[PDB]
Amino acid sequence: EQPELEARVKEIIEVDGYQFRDLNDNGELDPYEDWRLPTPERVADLVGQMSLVEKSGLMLINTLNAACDPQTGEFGVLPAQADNYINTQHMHRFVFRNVVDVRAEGVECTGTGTPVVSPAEAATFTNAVQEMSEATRLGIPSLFKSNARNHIDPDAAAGAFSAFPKEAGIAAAALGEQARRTGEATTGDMSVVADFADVMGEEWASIGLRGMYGYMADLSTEPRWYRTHETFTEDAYLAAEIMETLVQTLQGEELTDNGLALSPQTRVALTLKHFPGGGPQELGLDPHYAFGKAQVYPAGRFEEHFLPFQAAIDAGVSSIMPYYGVPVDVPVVGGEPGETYPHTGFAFSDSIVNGLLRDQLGFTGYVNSDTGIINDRAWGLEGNTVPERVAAAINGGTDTLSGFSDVSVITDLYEADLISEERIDLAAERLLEPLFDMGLFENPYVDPDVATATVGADDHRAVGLDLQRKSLVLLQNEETDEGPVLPLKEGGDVYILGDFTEETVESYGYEVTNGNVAEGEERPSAAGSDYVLISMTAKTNAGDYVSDDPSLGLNPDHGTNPSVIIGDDGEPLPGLDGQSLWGAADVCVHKEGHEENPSCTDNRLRFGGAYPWESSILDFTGMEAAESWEVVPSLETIQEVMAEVEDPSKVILHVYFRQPYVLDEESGLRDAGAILAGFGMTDTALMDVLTGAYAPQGKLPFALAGTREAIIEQDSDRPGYDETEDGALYPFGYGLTYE
Ligand SMILES: [Zn+2]
Ligand SMILES: [Zn+2]
Ligand SMILES: [Zn+2]
Ligand SMILES: [Zn+2]
Ligand SMILES: [Zn+2]
Ligand SMILES: [Zn+2]
Ligand SMILES: [Zn+2]
Ligand SMILES: [Zn+2]
Ligand SMILES: [Zn+2]
Ligand SMILES: [Zn+2]
Ligand SMILES: [Zn+2]
Ligand SMILES: [Zn+2]
Ligand SMILES: [Zn+2]
Repeated sequence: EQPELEARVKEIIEVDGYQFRDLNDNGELDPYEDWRLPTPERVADLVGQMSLVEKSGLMLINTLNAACDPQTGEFGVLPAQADNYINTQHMHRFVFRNVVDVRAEGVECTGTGTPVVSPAEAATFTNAVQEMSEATRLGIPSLFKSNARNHIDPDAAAGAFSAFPKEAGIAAAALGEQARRTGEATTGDMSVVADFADVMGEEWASIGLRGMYGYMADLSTEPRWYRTHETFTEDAYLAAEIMETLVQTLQGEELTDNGLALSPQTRVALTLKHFPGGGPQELGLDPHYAFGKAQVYPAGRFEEHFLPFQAAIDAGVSSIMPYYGVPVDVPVVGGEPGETYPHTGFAFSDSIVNGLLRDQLGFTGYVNSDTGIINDRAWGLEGNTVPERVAAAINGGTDTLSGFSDVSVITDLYEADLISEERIDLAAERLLEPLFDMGLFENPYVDPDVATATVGADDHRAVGLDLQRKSLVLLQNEETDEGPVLPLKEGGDVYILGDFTEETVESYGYEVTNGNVAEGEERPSAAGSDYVLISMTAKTNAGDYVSDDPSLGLNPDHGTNPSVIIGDDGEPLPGLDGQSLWGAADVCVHKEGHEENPSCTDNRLRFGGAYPWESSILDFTGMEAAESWEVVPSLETIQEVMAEVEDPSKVILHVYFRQPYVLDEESGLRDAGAILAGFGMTDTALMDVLTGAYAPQGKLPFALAGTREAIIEQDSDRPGYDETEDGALYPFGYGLTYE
């Protein structure tokens, strides 16, 4: 039963014949160093031994990236920041953001930016941090978190994390496999999600990356929200099933007496994101920005949106991250009638994070804040000081704060008696508990050579390729006089436009003319082609946005922000009276804080999204004409190319529905011979299905509209379009198949 032990600074101590690590270096087996004691008794013994700064340092989590020594020429070295974070801020949680991949020959360690690190180099970096954490007085280990890594970027061998379709494609593939085996498409064949999660957990754990910022349980019920690209589905029951499988596969199925799925077999502890559900954004605008503070619920579906989180809580998820949106007129769950959650950001609401999440939904783990939101994105708290903002989060129930690297911030709060020592301790118990249950006090190191053998292994990449082929959804397969168009015929001339690699397409045995020409040069005609292959999407370009510019945010010609958030002080929040200019909600204009010349929080729309006055343009014709949207390749070119072939049924459209884009009848895109929704796949996965080596089997995990009107006109918290006039062009569950 002796758990494997690894110490590279502290000494191994024996007692009762068994072995242990002396992380305190007292020479005695302190109870917290005893792996046989129950974990609540271990933490009780360790928190009793820590100073307030040490316990306050657990409430911080910040970026700690691998570094490169420009003279040593070695990658995977501790950066400067590590010593400060570990020994002075007493931090034990970090975000790992380096890309893991094999650098090309000629890559020199330019001391600038986050270097690309190989799997073995990441593992050595993570081990180094763990060793510094072992050198700490109480040698508490560290935990790294990361955003998702196993997904194809649809706008871009061993060594990198294995590549799967985007989250929505995982849902599409799961639905399609249930449909193939039972003819139905509702809650999905979670065997595909467990197969995905099994690759990720293996590769993540092998580099010492035992935590995640994710996955996202948010529902794609509002199509104008730019974050729909990171959601699995619009259907809460499918998402809840996905969240349950993710937790059971990435964390164990072994739940402790405290209800948390945490064992030494936990490969990745999850921090579910955007509780209680950031999907229903008003006008699709996102809370990262002052104009988009509001989350509205016209169909009364607030309970449906936290349903996925419930199933993950019930499965034993380790951590929860609250969003920064303001619930507007949401009936408090388990409360007297007429009561509405305070018009304050969830990240600051004691009633959501302690009441809804902990008391009503039963959550026993710890709560982890989001980044870049506590100091300058405290909605409902624009009048407050920055320390008051921080105390509202912590007393509201948030235990660790993301993007904070100065422990003096917490102790200044405790000194100013804004936060209690009892709180700093309750936080410490919740934050220390997973480090014990996951076995990190016994062995927090990983073997770097095994990382080379694991990250991107041949079988792992085969599973991702499998899911890519199964994630494609055939939306339209016109039947010619000759027969179906998509099972492509062997041989023929083929015109390509968009992100097709010409040689991989030639390699299937086709003569290919390449429509993708530089801007200046001339583009060959598509006349004569037997098939036209177009891979198309749309992106934002909002980087010019300035809130205080009279041309932009203060431009009356751009209309007014129709969103109204009435504060509990009874006066509207600045700029959110329903009658202000789009840039009026930003602090640099309202200036309702304790800083004289506050900087704008929305300028450049750094995080994504369109110009707010354009966030309802999701049809391709409109996007082509909009200022902050771009169709790629331009819809003008697509339409020329579709004219040059005298039959539009020779056009195959591969569309990446980053949001639920509208194939309007004006665009002509619905006259193509075939239309497919892709969520990220290699060119050979795509050509495999189009050529009939594999048949398409995936189903849409969110409905698609056919009218600009249905987009404006659907309920932000409701899935589908059935409540709209024009309705859904394609519903959830829709999937054609080669017959
Ligand atoms: Zn000891
Ligand atoms: Zn100190
Ligand atoms: Zn294993
Ligand atoms: Zn279930
Ligand atoms: Zn976030
Ligand atoms: Zn005091
Ligand atoms: Zn080894
Ligand atoms: Zn081993
Ligand atoms: Zn493997
Ligand atoms: Zn040829
Ligand atoms: Zn032209
Ligand atoms: Zn035709
Ligand atoms: Zn909706």
